[PDB]
Amino acid sequence: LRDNIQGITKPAIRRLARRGGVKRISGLIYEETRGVLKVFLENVIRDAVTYTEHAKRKTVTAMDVVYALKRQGRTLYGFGG
Amino acid sequence: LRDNIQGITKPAIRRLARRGGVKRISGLIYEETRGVLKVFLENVIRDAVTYTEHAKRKTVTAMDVVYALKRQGRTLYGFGG
Amino acid sequence: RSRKESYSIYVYKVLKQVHPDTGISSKAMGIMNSFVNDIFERIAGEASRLAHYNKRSTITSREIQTAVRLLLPGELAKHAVSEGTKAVTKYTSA
Amino acid sequence: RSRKESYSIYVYKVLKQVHPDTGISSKAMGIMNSFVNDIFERIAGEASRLAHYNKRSTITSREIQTAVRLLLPGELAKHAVSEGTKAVTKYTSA
Amino acid sequence: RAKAKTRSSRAGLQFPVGRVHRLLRKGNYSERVGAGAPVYLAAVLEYLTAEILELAGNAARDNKKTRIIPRHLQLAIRNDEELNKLLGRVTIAQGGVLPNIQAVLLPK
Amino acid sequence: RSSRAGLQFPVGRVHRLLRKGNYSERVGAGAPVYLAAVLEYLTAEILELAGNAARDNKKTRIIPRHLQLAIRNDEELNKLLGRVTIAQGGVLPNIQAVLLPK
Amino acid sequence: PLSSSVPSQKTYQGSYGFRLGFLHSGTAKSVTCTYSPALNKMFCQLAKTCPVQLWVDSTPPPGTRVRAMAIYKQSQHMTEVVRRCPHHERCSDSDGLAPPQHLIRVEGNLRVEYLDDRNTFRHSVVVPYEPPEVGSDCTTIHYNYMCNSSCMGGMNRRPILTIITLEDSSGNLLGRNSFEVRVCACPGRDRRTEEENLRK
Amino acid sequence: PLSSSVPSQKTYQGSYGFRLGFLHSGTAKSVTCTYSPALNKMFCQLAKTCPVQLWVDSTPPPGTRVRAMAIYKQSQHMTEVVRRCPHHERCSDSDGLAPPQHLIRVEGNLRVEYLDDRNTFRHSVVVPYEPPEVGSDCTTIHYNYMCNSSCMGGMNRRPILTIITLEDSSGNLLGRNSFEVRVCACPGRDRRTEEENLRK
Amino acid sequence: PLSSSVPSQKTYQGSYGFRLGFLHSGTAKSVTCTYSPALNKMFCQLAKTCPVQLWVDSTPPPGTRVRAMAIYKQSQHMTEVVRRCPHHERCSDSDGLAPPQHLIRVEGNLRVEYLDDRNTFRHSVVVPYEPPEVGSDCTTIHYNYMCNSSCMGGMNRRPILTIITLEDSSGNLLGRNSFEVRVCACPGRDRRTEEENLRK
Amino acid sequence: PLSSSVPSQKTYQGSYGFRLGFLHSGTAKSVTCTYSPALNKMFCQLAKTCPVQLWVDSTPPPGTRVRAMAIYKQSQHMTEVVRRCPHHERCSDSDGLAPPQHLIRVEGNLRVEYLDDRNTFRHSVVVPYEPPEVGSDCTTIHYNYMCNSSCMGGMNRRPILTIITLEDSSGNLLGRNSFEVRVCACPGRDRRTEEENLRK
Amino acid sequence: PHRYRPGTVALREIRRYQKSTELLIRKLPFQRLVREIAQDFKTDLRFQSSAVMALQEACEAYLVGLFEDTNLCAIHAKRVTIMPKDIQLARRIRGE
Amino acid sequence: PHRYRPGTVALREIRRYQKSTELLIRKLPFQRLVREIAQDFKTDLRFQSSAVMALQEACEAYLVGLFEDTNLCAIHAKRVTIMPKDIQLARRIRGE
DNA sequence: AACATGCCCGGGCATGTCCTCAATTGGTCGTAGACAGCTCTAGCACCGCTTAAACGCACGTACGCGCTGTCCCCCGCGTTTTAACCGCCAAGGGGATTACTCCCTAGTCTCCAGGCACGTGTCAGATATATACATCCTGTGA
DNA sequence: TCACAGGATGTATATATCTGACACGTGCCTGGAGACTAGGGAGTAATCCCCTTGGCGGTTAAAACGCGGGGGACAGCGCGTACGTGCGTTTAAGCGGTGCTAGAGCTGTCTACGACCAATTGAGGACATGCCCGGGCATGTT
Repeated sequence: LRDNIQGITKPAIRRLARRGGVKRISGLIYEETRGVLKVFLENVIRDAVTYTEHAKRKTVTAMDVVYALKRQGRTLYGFGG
Repeated sequence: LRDNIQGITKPAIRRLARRGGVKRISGLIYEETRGVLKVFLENVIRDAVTYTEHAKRKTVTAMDVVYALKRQGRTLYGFGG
Repeated sequence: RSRKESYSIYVYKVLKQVHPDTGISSKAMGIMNSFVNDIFERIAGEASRLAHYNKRSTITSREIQTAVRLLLPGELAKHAVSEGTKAVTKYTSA
Repeated sequence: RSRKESYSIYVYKVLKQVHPDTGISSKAMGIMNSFVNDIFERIAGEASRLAHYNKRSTITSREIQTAVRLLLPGELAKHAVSEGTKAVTKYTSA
Repeated sequence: RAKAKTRSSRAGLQFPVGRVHRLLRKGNYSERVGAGAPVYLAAVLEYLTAEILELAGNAARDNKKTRIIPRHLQLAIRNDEELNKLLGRVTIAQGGVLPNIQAVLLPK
Repeated sequence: RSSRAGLQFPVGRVHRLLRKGNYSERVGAGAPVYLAAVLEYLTAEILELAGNAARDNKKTRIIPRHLQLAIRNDEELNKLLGRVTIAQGGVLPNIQAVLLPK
Repeated sequence: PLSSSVPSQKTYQGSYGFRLGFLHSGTAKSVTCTYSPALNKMFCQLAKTCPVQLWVDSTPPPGTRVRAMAIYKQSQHMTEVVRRCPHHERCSDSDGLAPPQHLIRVEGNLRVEYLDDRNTFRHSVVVPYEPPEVGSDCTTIHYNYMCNSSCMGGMNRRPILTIITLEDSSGNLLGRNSFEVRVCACPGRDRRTEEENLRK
Repeated sequence: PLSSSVPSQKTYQGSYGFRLGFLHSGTAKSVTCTYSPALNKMFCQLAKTCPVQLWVDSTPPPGTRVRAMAIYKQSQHMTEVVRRCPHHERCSDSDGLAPPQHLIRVEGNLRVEYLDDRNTFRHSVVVPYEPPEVGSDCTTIHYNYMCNSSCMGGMNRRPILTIITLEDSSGNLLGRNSFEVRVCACPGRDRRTEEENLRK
Repeated sequence: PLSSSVPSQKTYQGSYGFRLGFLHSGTAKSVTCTYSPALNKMFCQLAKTCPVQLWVDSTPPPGTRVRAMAIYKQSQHMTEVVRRCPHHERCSDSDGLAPPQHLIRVEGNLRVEYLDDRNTFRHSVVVPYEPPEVGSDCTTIHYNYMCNSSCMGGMNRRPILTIITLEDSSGNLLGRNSFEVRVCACPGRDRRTEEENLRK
Repeated sequence: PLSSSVPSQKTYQGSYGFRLGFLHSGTAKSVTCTYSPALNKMFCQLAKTCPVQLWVDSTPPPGTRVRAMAIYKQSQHMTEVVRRCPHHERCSDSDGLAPPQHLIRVEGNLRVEYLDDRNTFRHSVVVPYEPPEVGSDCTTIHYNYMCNSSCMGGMNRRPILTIITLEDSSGNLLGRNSFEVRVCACPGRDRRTEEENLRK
Repeated sequence: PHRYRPGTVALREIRRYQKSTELLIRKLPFQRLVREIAQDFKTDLRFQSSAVMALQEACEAYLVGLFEDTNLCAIHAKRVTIMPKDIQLARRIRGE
Repeated sequence: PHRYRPGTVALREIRRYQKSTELLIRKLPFQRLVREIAQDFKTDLRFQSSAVMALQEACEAYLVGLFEDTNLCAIHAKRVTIMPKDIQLARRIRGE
């Protein structure tokens, strides 16, 4: 797999910001958002995978994602926990 | 006693902003700072006293303050703990 | 069959005592379970640290009553403290 | 009379391995005791949750190795894991 | 043999006092757990559960629903200033957000 | 004893602490060995950087100020200790470029 | 008793680049021998093994010998002969080679010779010099010190210097070094204290 | 060496009502001699004056003599002969009346005698008895102790009992008493320490 | 040297009601002799006039004599003979009647005798008794003390008691008293200091 | 007694560049020995070690000697022989080498010789000269002074000069120096007092 | 024709996207981004749909909460438009 | 006379106070403020000097840390001077 | 009366040994994990059709950025006042430690209900689709 | 800038179908409760030491207040680019099965590991015991 960071579309970045109450945009936001998103998502994946390897599994479950988020101060409700 | 918030003096507030690298400080900062500091102290002291009451002591120790700080997301080294 | 404990039942009895003509979606239910587990881990964890700090073996109503005041805002703490007091007071009286 | 637990002996010893000529103030020794007790509580607390989550009965070098990799930044993790691996390897042979 | 009465029934609670006594006394929290401790905590959990469900049921009627959905839990938790501290870092699935639009963005 | 693993940090104090603290019922004997190696390694990293910081200030002795500087001059330790306050630590001499005279 | 002369203590590396070295022992309890580079001082327990290394820049000839002698560090005491205290002089701890009264012994070497010098009344212990074994940069001699520095009627809390001389088959000088010695119950504690006082 | 026997310490007032007494000295850190009734124990500096009072219910016959002897208080060591350590044995501190090796001396009295017992190997010092002055109630003998209790090769920190015996012209036992003795550099500090440890 | 015995010091007024008295001198800095009833003690300068009054209830028989002798107040020193120190012993200050080494002299009395006792080695000075003169209830003898209490090799800061005895023609005892003596450079200062310490 | 002559006190460095030196000791109240360059004076306790350094520009011949002698500083007293006081002369403190009456001794040195001059009655102590090691600039002789300056019948508070002379094996004068000496109980207190009087 | 004034659609969209609850990123694009990241740490890793939805909702929540703080930083600078400087400032203030 | 054109001292104070470690608040008044607050929760409380030391260091670190973020908000508004609204923003971004 | 000068006890430090606690060593007993096997669910991959979203381009206005001006606010410096800081002392309270006594919790064994899982149907709810009405936004007119 | 008309979007109302939830029933599987016994923990009281709180005095620092000038902040105006909105076209996703394998989850059996208990030695700090110098008094000269 390559370049799926471009799968995070410009309108999708619009809609996320619109939910956040954002009214008007500079085109620099799209590339900066993708970098910030990649860093947050990578940090969660790395913890989730680490739980998965500890349990000696091949498959990441929601509980692994839940614990990976939770420790960063991000308690997630609705996927088990 | 009473009226010790006035004991958080103006040049001392200046010095704390000098560590924060602040080049110029507006006159309204000193009261805003006092109110913010008072909220912080109230939250720390209330938790510390709750630890001291639980142990049935009358004397707040460094450990009581250290635990009260720790749970507010702020760990303090060098005072025991 | 293998069994997993969930709070869906008691969550869907508490609602019937508050809004008898309403129900809960499976996802809202799942949220109320993670909320219970979270608050449970928080209170149990703090009651554990209180016993540890005081170098003492037993968790009691006191360690929980102190953990509650530490974790909840003051308005919620007083009401939760009231209910916890009444439950233990009745349980020991009955 | 009373006696206390601290790491001052070992902090003093480690300092002599990195800078044999250098002393340490009691205030700095105090910081070092907090640092050790903090990192310990984090690793012990995290290893405890790994064991709880997998419903295993014991903390091993595996739970500690994983909690370290979860708590430390990547570079510190590599070296910490290498030292823990050597320690267990040597201890097993000794 | 006396016929069984559950500790939940004895305390007048709905939450399961035995499960809570298990979750406290085993699973690495404590050296010992006294019998009043599970009762106290079941009441506490029951109270906070009832508060969230009371507020969420109102948000459901405000939407002419009879079924509580994740949106209604989010609305209850953010509208209540105290719940918004207790759960201030929690993320809720399909929660949505409050209709907060900053005044400087409005037309004039 | 500590000389078995070659560590300066006391394994059995760690072993006893892991038996209490309610972390677990039980322990594998490699666990305190592994953890002692980690706490000692991290202790060495801080004290080595702190001794260099003392030498930069031309002092023969480490004081809390020298720990504060040493921790922040390594961004890994700065992330590990991002929410820690140091007694008599002071702060970094950082001045934002927009403030300097021009 | 007193002596007719004072031995020379001056450091002299000579034609062979003669120097001394010591082991990297710790400062823990029950430690037998530990050396301080900062103080040029050895701390050891009574009768225990005290390793001293001999270092050279080139190898001395065969028939070279190594001699150890103790003198009091303070100039007014220098003419008194350092010896064991009367209690340890009487106790039955001789190894069959060392005289009862000598403060310094060498262990593990059958070519050892103990001299009570006819002209100076000084005690000294002598062994042949040997070049390092294969894989070594230095030659190690194991000394034993047979009284605590605090022994009354012996060293009586006065510090001593051990003088080491490299010399030919006639005793002519080839090289010389010296170090201070404290023989005490807790070498670790005392070494730490004296090293810590150096920063005060 | 070891003795063939252990002297009896058992108090025996006899036909004359023989008993001991001691002075009311203070507890100043470095006081010369002081005594504790609570411990039945004397604390004194080496070679300093140690006054012991002799009390009787009736006056013994002329030719009666008073003897002092030392034994170790701990049962394990009772068979060893209490004597000066090898250092103080060699020092030139004899007064022209006492042998070099005896632990106890009497000062002031020209008629003193010292015995090394051929049968038991024990050491003891003896003087003629003398009655009090008219209006006085006791006779004072002044002893000196010639080694600290801590001396290595001698007492070696082991506590001792001084045994006092009233005897006829031939050495026959007329009466007997005993007290514990510590010979030390700071009798007041040590006496207070032991008296405080009596409450613990 | 040491004496074979100790003189008696017990007060004994006897058949004649014997006792001692002293002048009401002040405590000024230039005073040569002064006495303290509170301490039973005389303070005086070396070689200066020291009046001692003799009091009686009835007049002793003709041929009665008065003797003065010095002994050390502390019991361990009582067997040592009180005498002048080696310096004042060698100096040329004799009056033609007193031997060089005697501590106490009597001035103004040609009938004086000085005794170095062949059996006890004690020094003493003796004069005939004479009844009081017109206007006095007592007879005054003028003593001189020939070393300071502090003199090294002599009294060496040890306090002394002057013993006065009233005696018959054979030297048998008719009465006895005693007083403490300090021979010093500033009697008024010293008397005031010791009387002030009596409230501390 | 009085001498027939007064020794020359004039400084003379001679062919070997002879000079004296002294240690940089402070003025702690009871320091054992301390020297003042401003007064050219040594302050020291009785019988304690007094290190005097000997400085030369070139090494004197073998058989060279160093002599010490004492004279009174005041011209009224220069003809009197400086000696110990009659007390310290009688006391038994001879070290097996020094006569009882000599004021100055040398400690530690076995080759010392003591002279009571038949023609001048002056006391003096002599030792052979010894050179330092090739990187050390001076040789230390350790004198002892066996009476306080304040001893009555001896120095009697009169100041003294110590004269040091270098000599050949026949006694011919190779060099000479001198310094004032005060023998006292608190050398630091006294040195500070006399140096403070140098501003009064 | 009609045409809106530049900048007025936003207030409807703000209300709509604040009021509705569905996910704002499409499933397949996000799923592949997760796999593209994770392969860098371990090949052949495999995934539960619940896990991927869990990751997505955390990412949308993180970005939405970031965008609100970013918006306030822009308002504080009295701007109408958000910029990378606003993103950078908010993140730095939170210690990220 | 001579007097400073302003701000060079301010940069020197920044250098000096960033270099030093000691308390910048007064030693005694803060201790009375702790008592004034604490008595609201319970009377007759007693205070270890180490406990008050811990409160001071925590409050200074909090305030200094707050002043760093306040400084950045001000730079973002392109101002030289900090303002109450800078403090309110940083706090609000930080979830207070 | 002020200074000259010696001597003894105290504070503190110097230096050898003891007591308490952990490690080491060894043995015994039970539980958990490891290892192996089996069964089913979920995941992954593939294909087709339909719609939505996304992407690119075109056209216009709003916002951003820069520049300029005026006033207010803060800094800098000096002087005066107030409290802090430092040093030392006194008394009481609280905390800590030790010993003893009773209650509470844990552990063990046995029986019944509670909870959970699975299945079915209905109702309700929600979702999806269509129509009508109201509100908001933009342009036109003065 | 203010009021009215037209266009577009949102909200409200009505109808039909499917799924989810709820309810009910049945069955199954521990889990919880009930009862009894044993050991430790916690609670209470007494004693001892350290720390905190409170008080007093002196000296300097810090804080507070005032005045003058400069810099910054805030407001206003102008010009250009960027972004927004709309339209058309293209691409991918979403939705809905179809097919196969790997892993996940669970169960069974045996070995090792960990815990628990007892006896012997070393680590670590506290205590045991002696010498120096300083403080200050004791004693003499001018």
